[PDB]
Amino acid sequence: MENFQKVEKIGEGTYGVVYKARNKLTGEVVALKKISTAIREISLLKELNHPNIVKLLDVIHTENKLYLVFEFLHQDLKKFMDASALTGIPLPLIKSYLFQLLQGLAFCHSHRVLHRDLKPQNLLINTEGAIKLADFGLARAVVTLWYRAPEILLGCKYYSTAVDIWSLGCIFAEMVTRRALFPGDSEIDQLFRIFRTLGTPDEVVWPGVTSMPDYKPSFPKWARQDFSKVVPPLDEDGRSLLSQMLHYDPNKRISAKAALAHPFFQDVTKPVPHLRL
Repeated sequence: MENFQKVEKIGEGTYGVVYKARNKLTGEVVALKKISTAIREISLLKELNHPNIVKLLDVIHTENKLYLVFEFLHQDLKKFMDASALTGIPLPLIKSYLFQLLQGLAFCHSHRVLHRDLKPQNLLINTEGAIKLADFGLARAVVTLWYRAPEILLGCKYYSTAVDIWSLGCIFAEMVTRRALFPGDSEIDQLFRIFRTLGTPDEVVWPGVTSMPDYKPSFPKWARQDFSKVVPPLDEDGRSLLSQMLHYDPNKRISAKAALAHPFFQDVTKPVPHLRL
């Protein structure tokens, strides 16, 4: 856009290209995403400001096009995990990232705003130890299924803030194990990977599940596995929190606020990562 010089293509998300760009009236370096209800929704997001949410600087509807101007961060968690693959992210850094993302979510959720599409590529990091949620509230306004809550996969139309806790729990496990927890390549393959690990859900563990739109009585019935086998060598506190974040019933699943009081975070700190830019 006339005021912005494109520097580099950062990504080609579901919603449009994202470029690193430089503003000319200010010299600021930004991320520029090229995309009336959508405009009004998007405008609401300009006010949803928190230190763990990527700042939306400006929303330009010009030439009948939509550009979102975000603060720029230098690395995403996907690339940081790929870079830490041989050693693993240190637990204290895992714990700090998790706590910070929970603070982000607790904030958004308290305003009834859901992310809906959390994934390592949408979690951005800086040199100061911060992690932030990117593309927040845009879903309202190949796609990876790996982080999708089971209520979404079973066709619930009116899903809740719990869907974000599910996604962050999947990311948490991935930080710890250095492998995606549920790497499905179709909706049914995503659902069956979840069932193979957590057991096929039923009315005992999830009241009303059998009435969900895409629920089928013919689903194979797998027994649950042990978290000690899912995320070794995470400690008992981490495994307890993880289990609560991956409850099938969205109403039993831990909230962001309650997760912040979990004993896992008794000793949380804010380390600085080793970042090569």
